[PDB]
Amino acid sequence: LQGKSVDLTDTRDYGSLTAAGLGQEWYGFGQTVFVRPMEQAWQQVLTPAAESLNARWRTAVVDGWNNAFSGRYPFKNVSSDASLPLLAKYLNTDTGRIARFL
Amino acid sequence: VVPGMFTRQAWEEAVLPSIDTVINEVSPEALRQRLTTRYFADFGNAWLNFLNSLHLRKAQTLSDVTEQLTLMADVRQSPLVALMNTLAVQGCTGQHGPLATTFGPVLALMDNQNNSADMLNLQTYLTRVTQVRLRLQQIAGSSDPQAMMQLLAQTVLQGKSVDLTDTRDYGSLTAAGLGQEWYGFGQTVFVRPMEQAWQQVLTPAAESLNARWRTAVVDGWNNAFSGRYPFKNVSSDASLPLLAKYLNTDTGRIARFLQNNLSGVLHREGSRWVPDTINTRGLTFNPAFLKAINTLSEIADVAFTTGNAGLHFELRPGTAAGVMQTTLITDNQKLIYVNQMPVWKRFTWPADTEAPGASLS
Amino acid sequence: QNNLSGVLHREGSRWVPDTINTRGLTFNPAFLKAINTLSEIADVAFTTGNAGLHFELRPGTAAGVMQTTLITDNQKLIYVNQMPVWKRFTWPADTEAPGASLSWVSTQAGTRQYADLPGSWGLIRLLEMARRKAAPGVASGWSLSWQAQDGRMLNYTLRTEAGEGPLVLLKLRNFVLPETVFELS
Amino acid sequence: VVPGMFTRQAWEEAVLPSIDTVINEVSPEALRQRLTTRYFADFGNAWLNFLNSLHLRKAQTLSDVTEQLTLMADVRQSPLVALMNTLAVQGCTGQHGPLATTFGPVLALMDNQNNSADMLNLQTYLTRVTQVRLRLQQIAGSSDPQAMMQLLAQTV
Amino acid sequence: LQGKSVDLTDTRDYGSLTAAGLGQEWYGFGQTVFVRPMEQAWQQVLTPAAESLNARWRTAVVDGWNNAFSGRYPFKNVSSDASLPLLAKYLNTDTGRIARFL
Repeated sequence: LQGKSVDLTDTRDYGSLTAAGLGQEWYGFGQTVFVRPMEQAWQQVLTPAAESLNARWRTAVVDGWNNAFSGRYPFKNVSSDASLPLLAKYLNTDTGRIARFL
Repeated sequence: VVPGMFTRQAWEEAVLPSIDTVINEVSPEALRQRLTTRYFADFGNAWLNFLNSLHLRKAQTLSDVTEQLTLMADVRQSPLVALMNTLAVQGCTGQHGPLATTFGPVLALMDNQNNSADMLNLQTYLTRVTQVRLRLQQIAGSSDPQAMMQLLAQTVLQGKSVDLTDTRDYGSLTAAGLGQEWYGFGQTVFVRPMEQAWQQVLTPAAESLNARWRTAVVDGWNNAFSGRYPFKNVSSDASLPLLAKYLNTDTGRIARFLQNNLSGVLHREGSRWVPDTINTRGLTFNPAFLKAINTLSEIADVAFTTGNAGLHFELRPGTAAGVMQTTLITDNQKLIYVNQMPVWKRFTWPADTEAPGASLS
Repeated sequence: QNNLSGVLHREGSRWVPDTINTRGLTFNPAFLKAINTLSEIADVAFTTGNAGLHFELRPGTAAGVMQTTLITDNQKLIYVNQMPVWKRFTWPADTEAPGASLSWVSTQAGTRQYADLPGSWGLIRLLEMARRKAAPGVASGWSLSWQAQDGRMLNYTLRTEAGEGPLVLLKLRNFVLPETVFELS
Repeated sequence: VVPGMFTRQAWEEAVLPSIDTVINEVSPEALRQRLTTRYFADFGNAWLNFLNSLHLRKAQTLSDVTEQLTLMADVRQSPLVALMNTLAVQGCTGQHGPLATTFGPVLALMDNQNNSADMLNLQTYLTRVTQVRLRLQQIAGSSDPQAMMQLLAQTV
Repeated sequence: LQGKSVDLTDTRDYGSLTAAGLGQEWYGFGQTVFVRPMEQAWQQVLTPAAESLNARWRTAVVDGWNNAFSGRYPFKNVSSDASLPLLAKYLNTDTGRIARFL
């Protein structure tokens, strides 16, 4: 999603290089055997990896946030206070532990 | 053993010349067409009773369960296809044939002319079991501290699974869809070699999870909360903040143990901890343990709702026969009734005080 | 982040073993207990990049004590049994004589001070000599109670803002860095 | 062990006369195809269950490992060029050959004719494994090898 | 010396792993066919280390010990005193100048 040369994005850019070179007459055959069975892995490699960004967010931000601000004002209406110099380590825009996770 | 007389080679000899001897002894040429069906009813029925009477060799201790899965699922020098080769050619006697309904699903496997059957066949299954052999070869490799054995089994636990919803269920997706008359064979041809494979890579995790269940939750619970109110009736007290750090609804040391070790087999849907019907092998939970944490996660949504120990109830006094004044003091919240108009008084427990307790006169 | 770049992750606040690339490479399980403790003190006391935290004390009452004086780092708390308030302390302040001292004026005798522990770690010496327990009445509280001489108690009520407050530096008591990262056997 | 009865000297000698003893004893010259390909399909299937059976000598402590990679990639004194030599002589029995679809791939490695010039070739593996070994002789002596061994194992 | 060894546990002991496993009637031959050429090799690279370690043992520990602690109580019985903090900086259990030399 950011770089190149994995190579699951390169073989698709090799497979299409043959199939577009055939004739525009074998379109539908070149698209069938040269780019489909590589692109079929990409739709297959996504939905497990989309799950792995859930278990690296409830163990990297949420389980640090809940570990320090569970049951403090102004999250929960109680007596105690959330801690301000620890709050600024989370919600910054440059070095906060949320904005340095994304 | 199947007694012969229902083969292909016993069909080429000594039957089709033989039944025409009795034809000269109803039109006589229409004797075969009744005799063949009452032969082909009992052709496969001696084969059905043989193959539904087979078992697989009992294997244990991780040595031979690889040795099974490399004898099985090997190319031609191997069983289970040589048995399926013998079953292959006998499903074409006669001339697709007259024995279609008895050898239907079993010869629906090997053909590769099943062009729309969801493809459900034998050949993928033996490579579907050769990789459960192969990842078990690495455990048969080093296994040096007895860890890296459960590191493959930790995937069967907490949801690192991306493959194992295919390797367990393919043995059942064929046989439980075979024909239900091949039941008893389909169990011991497909799911019984696979089940003997998982139950030696799974069961030394479930006996190693219980050592990681006590030494992080229970032996801090029983070490500190034993023999205290209200787990008993003694004067000694369970310290309510340490009760809050165990059973809290999202940060306690139980809910931060299930969501770090049983995140694959155990979900918090709503306010209960339900197991998962898929992705359990069988894994048999302790039925008290699904009842224990269903009770603890019910306390935490009413008494421990903020995250710390605290709640607010109201109280309205009631009367009786022969009482004048009834006083109730709890944690320096006073309630005094002398049979006047009843008003609710909002209470709080626990209260910030230097003398916590109750008294009733 | 220079030598264990593959096998150790900075997840959240703790360090975890990376599950990939851990074939036959085991950490000493005291070492992961060590630098998860040394990165849990780091998120309570040393948050801003230097030593500083803010804990709130509320004074308490005791049988037959007229005045308790707690002084830390030239910040007073003189309590002569009035309606108790919260005095938001800080530690370690950059004052001229950092220390910690506790003096109680009895009913019977005059002012006998309980302890006078100077230095920048005066206050941690004082909370070490307490008899502390968890506080149910206030969260997140800790009802300290130093026992003075003459059988008199001095009660206080520590409420901190995050984690454990300056009780968390009493994880450092008899703390030793492990000499071995990877275990070999 | 492969049971004998299959090698190149067993094909030219004493099965080609021996097929001629049973055919005189159905048209025979058509069974001479219907018997040899039944033999050749069992010729390969006894070789594949020999070569797939072989494992590797369990070595340890970094000198037995680096002495294997001398002995594995050393022309004129090694297996895997002396093995693939005698594997090449039995991929050409018969006459390209009749079993050239079964010994086809393994004979395609040791070719080095490589008209594509980017094959896999089993050379450019023995000069690939021996540039791993030359890394492990810079390490194991000369000098201070525990320092260098991390600096390899860190960048993997 | 100090555990930079990854190879030398093989080159010294292979000469002995054969000969002392030969037959014990070839003893006297197995010593001088295998371990005696190897022992003449190590004893000419090991001896000028052990004769050069002793120059790095005195010029970091002993000649700061005998230079400063000689003729003092309780290494003698004189009125002059060994300065107890400098005794602590030598023989300390994990930071002293001996345990940070070994």
